[PDB]
Amino acid sequence: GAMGMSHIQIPPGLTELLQGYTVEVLRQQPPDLVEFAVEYFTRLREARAPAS
Amino acid sequence: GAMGMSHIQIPPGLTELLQGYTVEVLRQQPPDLVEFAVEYFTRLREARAPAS
Amino acid sequence: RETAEEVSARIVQVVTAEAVAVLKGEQE
Repeated sequence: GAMGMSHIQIPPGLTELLQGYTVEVLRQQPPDLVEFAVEYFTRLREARAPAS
Repeated sequence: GAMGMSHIQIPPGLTELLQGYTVEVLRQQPPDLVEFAVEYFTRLREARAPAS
Repeated sequence: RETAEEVSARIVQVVTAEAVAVLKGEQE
């Protein structure tokens, strides 16, 4: 972020999760980040689609 | 050994394009991480065209 | 004053760059 938090940075949760998952793409499958992510997140939706 | 250093080469543009999509989808007001992430990386995928 | 566009860009940028730095163990 920028020094002096007057210039607000918006981290609505997805941002930190996104970073974690972007590390997942980078660490697990460096050449193709997206194919891994797509499979991982489709698997995510598959395994856990929000049920209330 | 002589080689073996994990030289994680991340292709630039991954971030840039999924950034365009992140800001756009955030503007779309995404529901949950599952659908958010699926479409997000899917948008890169849609732009790259895995099928033709 | 800051925008989603630029922060989101920063966030994805720093994670890829820094996680790349993690490959060497920059995190120490």
